[PDB]
Amino acid sequence: DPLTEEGTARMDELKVAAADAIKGTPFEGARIYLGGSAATYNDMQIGA
Amino acid sequence: LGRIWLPVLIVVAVAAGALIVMNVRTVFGSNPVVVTEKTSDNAEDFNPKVVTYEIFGSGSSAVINYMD
Repeated sequence: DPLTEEGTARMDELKVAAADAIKGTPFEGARIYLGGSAATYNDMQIGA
Repeated sequence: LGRIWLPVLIVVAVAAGALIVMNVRTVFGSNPVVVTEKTSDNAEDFNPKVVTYEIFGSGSSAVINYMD
């Protein structure tokens, strides 16, 4: 179930993984945007 | 300070509440995009190695294939 406490905790891991995959490549300097239900509820939890 | 203790404490409490409001209100969000760092190398031509091909013989002409 992505709409749980485990699901919303994977958002930072995805951004870290993508930023590390870009490292050392011609893609350096790219911009990473992450969205979806789980990201929305992660932001909701922080705000709450 | 029978008539001074109340308004001063009221102002102190209001200031504390306003400070707490200001500090915590800005923590939300503040991370919309991620920008990766760039580390490139200096693209310069100093002391480039030089490779020379030479073909010569008793003939007049020749057909030459080479790898650049």
